Amino acid sequence: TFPIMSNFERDFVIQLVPVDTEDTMDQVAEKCAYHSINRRVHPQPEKILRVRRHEDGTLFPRGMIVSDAGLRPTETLDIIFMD
Amino acid sequence: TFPIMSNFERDFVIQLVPVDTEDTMDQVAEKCAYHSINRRVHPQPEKILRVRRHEDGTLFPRGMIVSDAGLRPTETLDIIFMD
Amino acid sequence: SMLKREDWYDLTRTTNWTPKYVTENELFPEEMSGARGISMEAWEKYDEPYKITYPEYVSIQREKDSGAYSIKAALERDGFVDRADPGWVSTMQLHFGAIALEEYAASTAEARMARFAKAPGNRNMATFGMMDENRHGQIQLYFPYANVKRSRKWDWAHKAIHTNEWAAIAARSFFDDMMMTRDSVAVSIMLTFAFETGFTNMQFLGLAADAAEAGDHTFASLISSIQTDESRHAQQGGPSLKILVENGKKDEAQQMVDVAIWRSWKLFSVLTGPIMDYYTPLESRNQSFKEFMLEWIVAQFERQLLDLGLDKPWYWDQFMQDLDETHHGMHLGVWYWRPTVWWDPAAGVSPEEREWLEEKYPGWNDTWGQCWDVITDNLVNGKPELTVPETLPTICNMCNLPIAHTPGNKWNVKDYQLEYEGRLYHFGSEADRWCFQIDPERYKNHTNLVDRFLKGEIQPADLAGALMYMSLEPGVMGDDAHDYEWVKAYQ
Amino acid sequence: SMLKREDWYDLTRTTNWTPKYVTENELFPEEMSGARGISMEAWEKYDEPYKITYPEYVSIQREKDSGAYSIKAALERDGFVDRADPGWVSTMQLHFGAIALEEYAASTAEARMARFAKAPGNRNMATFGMMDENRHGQIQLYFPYANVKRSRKWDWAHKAIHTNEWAAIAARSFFDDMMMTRDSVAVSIMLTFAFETGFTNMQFLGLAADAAEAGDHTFASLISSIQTDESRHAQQGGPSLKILVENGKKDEAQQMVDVAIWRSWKLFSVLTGPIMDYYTPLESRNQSFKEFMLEWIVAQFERQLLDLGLDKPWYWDQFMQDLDETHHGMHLGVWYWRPTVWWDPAAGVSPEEREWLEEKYPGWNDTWGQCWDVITDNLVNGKPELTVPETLPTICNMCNLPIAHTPGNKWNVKDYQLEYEGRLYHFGSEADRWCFQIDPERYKNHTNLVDRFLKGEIQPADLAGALMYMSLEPGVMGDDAHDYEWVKAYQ
Amino acid sequence: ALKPLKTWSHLAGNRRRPSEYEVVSTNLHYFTDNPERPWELDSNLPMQTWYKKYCFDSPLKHDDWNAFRDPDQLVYRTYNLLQDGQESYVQGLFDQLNDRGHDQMLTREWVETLARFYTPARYLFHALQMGSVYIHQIAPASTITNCATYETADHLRWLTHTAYRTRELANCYPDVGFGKRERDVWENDPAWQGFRELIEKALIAWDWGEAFTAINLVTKPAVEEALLQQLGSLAQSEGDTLLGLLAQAQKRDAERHRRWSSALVKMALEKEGNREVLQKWVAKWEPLADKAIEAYCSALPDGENAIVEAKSASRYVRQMMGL
Amino acid sequence: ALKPLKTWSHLAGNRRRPSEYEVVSTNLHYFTDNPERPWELDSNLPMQTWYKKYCFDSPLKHDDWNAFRDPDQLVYRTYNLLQDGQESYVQGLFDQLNDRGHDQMLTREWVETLARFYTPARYLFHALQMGSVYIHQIAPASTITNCATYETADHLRWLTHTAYRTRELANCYPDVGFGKRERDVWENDPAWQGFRELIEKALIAWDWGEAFTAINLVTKPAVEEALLQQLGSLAQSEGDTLLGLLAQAQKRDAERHRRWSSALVKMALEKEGNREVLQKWVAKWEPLADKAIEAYCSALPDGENAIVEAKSASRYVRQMMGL
Ligand SMILES: Oc1ccc(Br)cc1
Ligand SMILES: Oc1ccc(Br)cc1
Ligand SMILES: Oc1ccc(Br)cc1
Ligand SMILES: Oc1ccc(Br)cc1
Ligand SMILES: Oc1ccc(Br)cc1
Ligand SMILES: Oc1ccc(Br)cc1
Ligand SMILES: Oc1ccc(Br)cc1
Ligand SMILES: Oc1ccc(Br)cc1
Ligand SMILES: Oc1ccc(Br)cc1
Ligand SMILES: Oc1ccc(Br)cc1
Ligand SMILES: Oc1ccc(Br)cc1
Ligand SMILES: Oc1ccc(Br)cc1
Ligand SMILES: [Fe+3]
Ligand SMILES: [Fe+3]
Ligand SMILES: [Fe+3]
Ligand SMILES: [Fe+3]
Ligand SMILES: [O-]
Ligand SMILES: [O-]
Repeated sequence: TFPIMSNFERDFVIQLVPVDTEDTMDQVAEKCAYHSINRRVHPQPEKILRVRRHEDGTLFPRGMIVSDAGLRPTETLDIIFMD
Repeated sequence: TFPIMSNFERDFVIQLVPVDTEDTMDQVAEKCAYHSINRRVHPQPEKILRVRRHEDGTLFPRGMIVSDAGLRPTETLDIIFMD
Repeated sequence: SMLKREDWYDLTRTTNWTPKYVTENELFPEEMSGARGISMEAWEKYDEPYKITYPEYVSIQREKDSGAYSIKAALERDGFVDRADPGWVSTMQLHFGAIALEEYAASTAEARMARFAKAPGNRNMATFGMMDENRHGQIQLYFPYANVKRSRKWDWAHKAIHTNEWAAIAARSFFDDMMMTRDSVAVSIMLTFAFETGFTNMQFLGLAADAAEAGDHTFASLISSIQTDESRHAQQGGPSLKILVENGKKDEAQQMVDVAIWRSWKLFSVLTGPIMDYYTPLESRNQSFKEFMLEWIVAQFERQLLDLGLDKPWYWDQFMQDLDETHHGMHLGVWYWRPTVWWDPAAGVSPEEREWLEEKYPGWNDTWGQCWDVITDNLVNGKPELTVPETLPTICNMCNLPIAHTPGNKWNVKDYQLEYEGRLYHFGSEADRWCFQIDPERYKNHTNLVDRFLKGEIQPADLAGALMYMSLEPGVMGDDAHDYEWVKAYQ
Repeated sequence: SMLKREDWYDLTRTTNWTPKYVTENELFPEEMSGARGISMEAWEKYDEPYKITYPEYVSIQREKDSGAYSIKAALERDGFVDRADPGWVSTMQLHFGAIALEEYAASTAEARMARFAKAPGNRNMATFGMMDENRHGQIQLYFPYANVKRSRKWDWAHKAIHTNEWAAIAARSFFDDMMMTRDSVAVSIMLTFAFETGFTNMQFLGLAADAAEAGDHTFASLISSIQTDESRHAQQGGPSLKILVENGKKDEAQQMVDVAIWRSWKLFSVLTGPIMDYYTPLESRNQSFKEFMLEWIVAQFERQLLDLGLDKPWYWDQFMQDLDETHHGMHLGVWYWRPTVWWDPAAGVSPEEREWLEEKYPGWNDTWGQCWDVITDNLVNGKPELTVPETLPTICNMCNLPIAHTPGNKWNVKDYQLEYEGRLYHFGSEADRWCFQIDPERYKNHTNLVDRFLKGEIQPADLAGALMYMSLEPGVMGDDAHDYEWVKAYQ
Repeated sequence: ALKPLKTWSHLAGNRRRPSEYEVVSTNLHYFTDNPERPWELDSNLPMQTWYKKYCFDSPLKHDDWNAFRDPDQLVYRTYNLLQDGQESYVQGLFDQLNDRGHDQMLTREWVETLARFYTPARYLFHALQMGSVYIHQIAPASTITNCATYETADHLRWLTHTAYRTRELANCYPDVGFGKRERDVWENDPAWQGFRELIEKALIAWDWGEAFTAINLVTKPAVEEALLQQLGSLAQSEGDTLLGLLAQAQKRDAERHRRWSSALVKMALEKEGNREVLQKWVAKWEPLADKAIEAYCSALPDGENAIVEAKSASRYVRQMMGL
Repeated sequence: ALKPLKTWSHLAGNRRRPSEYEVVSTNLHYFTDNPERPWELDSNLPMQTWYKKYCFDSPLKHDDWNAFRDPDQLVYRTYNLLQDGQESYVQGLFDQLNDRGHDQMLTREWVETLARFYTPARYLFHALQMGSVYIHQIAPASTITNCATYETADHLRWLTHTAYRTRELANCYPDVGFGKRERDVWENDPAWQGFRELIEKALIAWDWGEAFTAINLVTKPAVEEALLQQLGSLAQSEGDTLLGLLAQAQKRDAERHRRWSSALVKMALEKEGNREVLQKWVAKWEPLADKAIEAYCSALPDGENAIVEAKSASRYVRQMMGL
């Protein structure tokens, strides 16, 4: 249980998203996608979702867990389509 | 040229009708029918039109001429369907 | 602090005095005053039930105009008149042309009482009445004025009574007889009691309501405001009536009422009847002209006449029946002669409408429906030239209205002629002829449109000449309101 | 006879004096007065360009209300609100709920100047300003009051600012910052000049015009009348600005204007943008929100700022661009979160509308049209549960509005974060964050809806709890204006 | 086909856009359309004869009376707005002087003076009311009539002020006979017989032209100078602030009446022969006015001087109109 | 789902149908919704502290200030209607007394008296204007604030009457210094220092409760008795009808202010302890009022007597409120 803001690609507004301090970026993006995908964003199974810090644009590994990325509570994060 | 008012049967209002001092009632009725028949009254060839004084209801012959019926200028006259 | 109105009101009307340097009759000539033998002291019993003083007057009326003129200006550049039903637009042009200047003329009718009534209270109330009518005339010239650029027909709000168009002659025949040429007491009886209290007060109320339904809030507000002023002066006839009955003048009073009410009815049947029974859309028809009359005019007259110890008019039984036809003729007459009026008459004889007319009126199609049957066919069978006239309709010498009654199967059109001193008169009713006989010297040498035509006063003596004589020209000349759109229904 | 206003006007504002029994600073505390080193004598140069005196005031305003209240009453039992487009009805409920009580609160903003401005002329004009706002607040409570029986949403005309519904918090965040918590001079700059002269004066004009198009003459008249009062007090900022520039305070003046204008813009983009670009029917769309802004707001600000020797805001270039998106986000945000506001947001994304949006905005469908593409499909494919939220949108700590920017292909949504003393703040724009940094002690411990949620102040801590915390319940909770009627278009 | 105009057809051809005043007040009477038979009835009715003799056959002539325009351009709407204001002022005077007990500090002498010279004016003012309301119904044009309409309302207003004040006086001095004796004073006090004979005879001058002259040019100026100016000046000197200011208030209406009366005379003089007609009428009625002023003012303090001032001031009104 | 009501939700539960007054004036302030943080910003801003200390922490307490109702029930619409009428009356007095040259018949002595005791009041009336406008922005309820709003407009009205009259006096007596010396008189004439010290100190009493008391219950009655009653009575005796009646006109506003002030005090006394609080404040300010009356009235003719009447009349205002 840790708060962060979700700035989903192709969306139109950042949202408050609850994630656990153990989720891997892949899981975070999964949770965020719930508040974005199929709501106001066309899915893209062909591609894979990644999560990077918004302040500096640091791309985070797919298997990196919330507990290691440091992150400040409320930290804004970008979820983008990649490979 | 003599004035009279026409109260055509089945019509809805009396009208000013110019007739000559020699017309036979048949001709008078003919002139009056012009200001009534096919305007707001269905014709009736099957029957014949007659002209009687409105004040007393005196029926006038078919061949009687305006000059003999006496008549006061403006005199009102009824034109009715008969046999 | 200030006094209560009741403590000083009587002094505002304690103005009679005993003339000395001139005689009472000189100061109050009978032809203008009409004291009718009743003495100054006796007339002083006059006591208007609705009282008002100058400061109160100018304050209330200032507010009424603020609102009315404010409504008008707010909805000004909205142009409702444009996108409004041709039946309504036509209704207004008819109202204004027939009433504006007569409203104003009434200010002189009131002025007649303000100067010559022997009753002090009547004199003051008549002064306020004078101001009321001055208002109505002006406000009902100011309002239509906004539409002069949309059609010349609107210019008639001011010109109508200045012409010899038949309806104009009809309007003047009534008004001049009721309020402009009668002595003071007679005016309070015939105009304030018989006509304003008896017809216009409730009429304007319905007009305002109907105008509201139509969606014309400008015209609605206009009539609503003006109507609230009516009672203030309409009240002047009752008191005069009591004084006459109170004294030995019950009969004299009786016929002024008889005469005045009939004449008001005649003019009423041509200007109001056609309106709520034909120009008004079907889905906006509350009650019928007959219903409306019985429930808002007929009843009151009976109540009123009762309280003043007066008898119902001798013609009352006949009058009650005519509610089933008179306004039907008047309508057909106006639509048929549509090019001779300044507004567009509406046929109002579509399928639905024609049945509506049947529900409200028993056996309408068997009488009136007949004439309309024909006319509709000619329009279906491309023969429009047979729906307009080529002659003048016989005119009633009293109401100066066309003599027309029941048509079709139940035919009954009659003409109550009368010969007086080497001349033949025509009346469209028994009452109309009566009004003449009870006082010949008052109508004797007058002449209706036909009388003038027959005397050579209309020249050229043909259709075009008559049109030009009535001051009518294309553009203002009437024609079917909905441009015959109602025919596509019968193929 | 009477004097000409010019001969005695100066005496009405010749009221400053040299305090003796208390000190100037005691009588005029800086936190309330804001003389900023500028002396009493220097402030006396203040000279309002629009002058008016008491008798003139009460006379003119008496007339304005007579008309307005007269219009309302005339059209009262007409129930236009009923048969009116849901987009309009929704527009009014939004206007009233957000403005009524703030209008009233402004009366205290004016009162702030009436008491503490060192400029005598500002003090008197502020007294009239005080009365103007007292009027606006009352008249805009009296008017919606007529609709309390049609829907509880109308009760919000009075309740909104008393709740913690997000828009309410947004409204208060702005107003309290601009007019309620600033010293006298600051108020004249930020409220009268920056906001009233810069936005509301022309805005109300368009609202009145649009309300007229809609056919709501009651609301049209309401806004028209109120708008005519604006200039009278909106004028108070210019003179203060000259005095500050005239002296050594051009910079201090500069940023109050910078700050005030941006904040006015932010709140403006959510309450006006969506209105003329989506809630307004297509056949009634004069110009676009972007067009309207450039031609009636942008230009004037440039002219104004020029005459007062002030520079255009540093953020002006960015501000000019945002006219191409900000109000688009705000809209989508409100419609998506539709159940969290007291009015029914209109989608305004039908086929025709969507193209209209393309003509006015280049590549709309490639960005905004995207999100709407999805949402429309879910509604076509019976999945309405995916058009509403299940979480809180991140909130800008300054404007307390959702942080949203360009979507779709040209994605660009950004978040201008900032960390100050062991806490992380979020701003939906560079200007928003700037407003914070130029004066932290003023916003420091405040907290937006999210901050409160995360601190455990919203309980239960779920959707239902947040709704109850914002005082919202079914009946007032928002939903699509046209009940999704616009979907049948996409099958 | 006829094309729509920018204004009423009878106003088309005008140079400047017609004003509200012109739009609602011009060419309204229709009885002047046919001088042979003014009303739509028998040409021999008494009222046909009345208008032909007293309106149409008046020696005061002009070819287009409808051209007359009120210098004040009064309209019903503007009349009420104007007078509502003035009445608010008068209401203030009555209510607030009452509040300060103004009536109780009036001398006994002055009260008796009011009973004889002030309260009976209710009869004179109503007579003026009847006088001008007759002008209304007999003038040849609607713009002329309206000026008469409004002046008539003003006379009723003067009557009203007087009735109210009389009640207040009766309350404060129930022994004097306020409200109960006015008629007897008006009919029997030598001080009033001058005015009484003047208006009674003037009230039976049916020619619209002579009516206008006898009432607006001769009687009214006489009544205004004697009552409003002389007695009003006396009220001031006796410390009766209320009456002093009430008189000044009513003078404003009197001034308006002189203004339109002046304009009508000016228009009349455009036609050769009308000046002589007017002067002959003035020569006929001036003598009764002199007697009115003499009988009324002689009885007031400083009488002979008041008489001279009133005669002089009333005559000046006519001189400035070219007579 | 929520059902629509017949009135605002906060007024539901009422017995009688809410009046216009109640509909547009009740429960409008929102800064009282959160006493911890009145405004939607940082809780430490100076204005947060100002309201918490001067509005919320006032010793004059009550649990539902929003319950207060103006006995006169003034609303913006009715205020204008009411005052427009009164201003029409005042316009009459100025315009028509001017017409009769009222100013030229004033004695030289009286004119100098006006220069010292009348025209400088423009400063005192504006101070009252500032005084009540502060009450507006610090009171705990909107119905209380509006009473302050309207009283503020009235003080501006008094200021305005004074500025106008001062111009007229300067025109008629350009040597006296009308319009040019008022400030010096207000600041240096011993006759005014009493009032000046009173309002200057009162103007810095920020507690809404003490402000209401110092201004509406102590200073205003003192100002009204000294200026409107005493000097106004003197104006009357000196034949200055204009000022005499102007004073009476303004007293009507003063009476309205006393009426709502009286109602607020009555509501306050519902809670035990408030009477003591009010009296303590009155005991604090009454002394400065006495000095104001003494310094002003002592300088007028019949001074000692005027002082006694004013002290007596102003105190009576508070006694009838239960103190
Ligand atoms: O459209 C309408 C026509 C006439 C009347 Br009456 C009312 C409405
Ligand atoms: O609108 C109208 C006014 C008066 C009559 Br009569 C008829 C119709
Ligand atoms: O209901 C009514 C509508 C119009 C007229 Br005209 C009269 C009555
Ligand atoms: O010849 C005529 C035709 C029609 C009319 Br209407 C009058 C005369
Ligand atoms: O229907 C409408 C909605 C909004 C506006 Br703004 C105007 C008309
Ligand atoms: O109607 C409105 C008033 C003010 C603002 Br800000 C936005 C919309
Ligand atoms: O044109 C406009 C319509 C509505 C608003 Br809110 C502002 C401007
Ligand atoms: O759990 C939540 C769902 C929606 C909102 Br909005 C807030 C909290
Ligand atoms: O005309 C009047 C005006 C005010 C009063 Br109070 C009385 C009469
Ligand atoms: O201008 C004036 C009008 C009437 C009188 Br009396 C005096 C002066
Ligand atoms: O307040 C005022 C009212 C009337 C005049 Br004149 C001057 C001032
Ligand atoms: O009622 C009154 C109000 C104020 C003063 Br001062 C005198 C009397
Ligand atoms: Fe009328
Ligand atoms: Fe009438
Ligand atoms: Fe405002
Ligand atoms: Fe404003
Ligand atoms: O009427
Ligand atoms: O405003």
